[PDB]
Amino acid sequence: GKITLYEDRGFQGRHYECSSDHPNLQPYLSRCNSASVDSGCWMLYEQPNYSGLQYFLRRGDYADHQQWMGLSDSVRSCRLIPHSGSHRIRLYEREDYRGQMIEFTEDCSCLQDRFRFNEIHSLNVLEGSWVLYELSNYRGRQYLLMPGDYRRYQDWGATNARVGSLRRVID
Repeated sequence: GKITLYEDRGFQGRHYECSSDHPNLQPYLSRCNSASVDSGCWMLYEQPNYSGLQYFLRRGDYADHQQWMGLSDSVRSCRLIPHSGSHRIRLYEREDYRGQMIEFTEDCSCLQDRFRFNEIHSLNVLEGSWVLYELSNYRGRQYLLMPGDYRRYQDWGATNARVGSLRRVID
């Protein structure tokens, strides 16, 4: 994978090139207002060491931070998400994998149209990486999910159990 981050809009300003995870961009970029993804699925993080607001980027060109749904021009770490050959996620009504349960292998622009709950209280990522979104149509806060058990919403770094849409990390 390969991404180029720019301090300014329209691929202008001081830039830096990443080919792997960087936990600390601070010495290199003071801000980030545009990015070009040559290859790979990337998660950008507001704070260093893969914390704070998260943003999913794919192959493509982002001329301003609003095109990756960025609330600000703050990018201080970035993650190259591993390839997954396949994708499967179970979502549960209640914590500790209890209550109603639905299993997705494909993207969902509106969870409430298939699973009539505004909140997901646990989920099991059986295959591949996913991005959860707070709102429908891939909007609101983003949360990267690696294969794993997630017994409560805190386990995927959210401050609430609200979930409106989710998408496979695929290029």
